[PDB]
Amino acid sequence: SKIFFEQGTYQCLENCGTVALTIIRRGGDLTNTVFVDFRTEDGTANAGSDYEFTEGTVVFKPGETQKEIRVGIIDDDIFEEDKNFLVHLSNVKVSSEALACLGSPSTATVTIFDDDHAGIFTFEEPVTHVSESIGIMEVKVLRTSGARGNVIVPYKTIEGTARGGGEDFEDTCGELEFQNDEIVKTISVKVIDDEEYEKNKTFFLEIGEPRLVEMTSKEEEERRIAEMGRPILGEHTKLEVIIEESYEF
Ligand SMILES: [Ca+2]
Ligand SMILES: [Ca+2]
Ligand SMILES: [Ca+2]
Repeated sequence: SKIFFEQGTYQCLENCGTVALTIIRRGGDLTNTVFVDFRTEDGTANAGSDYEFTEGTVVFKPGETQKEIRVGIIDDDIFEEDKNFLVHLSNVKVSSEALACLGSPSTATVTIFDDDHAGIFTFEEPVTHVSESIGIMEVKVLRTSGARGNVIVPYKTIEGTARGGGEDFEDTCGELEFQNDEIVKTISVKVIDDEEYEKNKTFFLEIGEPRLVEMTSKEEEERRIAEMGRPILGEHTKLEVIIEESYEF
């Protein structure tokens, strides 16, 4: 009798390649032979660009309340904001081999989350404490908001009350190479033991501007939003390293 959409709202990723939506019959009749016509309407997302066209008929054989439809999701590499498109149910039968009914929701809203932000690069903490022991130390550099593309993130150590050159820490410079879909990377810095106490030895580890490696009204804002999917620095671009002393014994 009543036949409608499981979830009034769906969501997916642009690279999902496709998105499954489920339809149901509530009751008011048993079985069998009910089929529902579905089709996609455009929201802020358009067919042929953000997704694929999607119309067909769904057949209900006996003893079943669950059928799924699948809409193709078009993927490219151009950063976009979130966009939506609708899927409508219509023309219920009426086997004749009845009357209505629509049911609710007869339409679903699919949200396509984009996966082309080159990422925001940041340290996890503004300050870290480490003992003189432990020699080398691992420092994670994060890529958030997106993993798309090969990004190069430069870094270096800045001498504080703690001196480098082989006194307190061993100077380190270079650039981390973030592969596509890759998120985390560690920086190794050599902390050495002093025959000497001193106090609160502080030195810094900084990351520079990231950059990626080589190889109409709507279209304009579309290309402007695209320029916002480039690699940028995050909340913490500089790490202060405090060194704890002792414990002799
Ligand atoms: Ca898209
Ligand atoms: Ca994409
Ligand atoms: Ca895209």
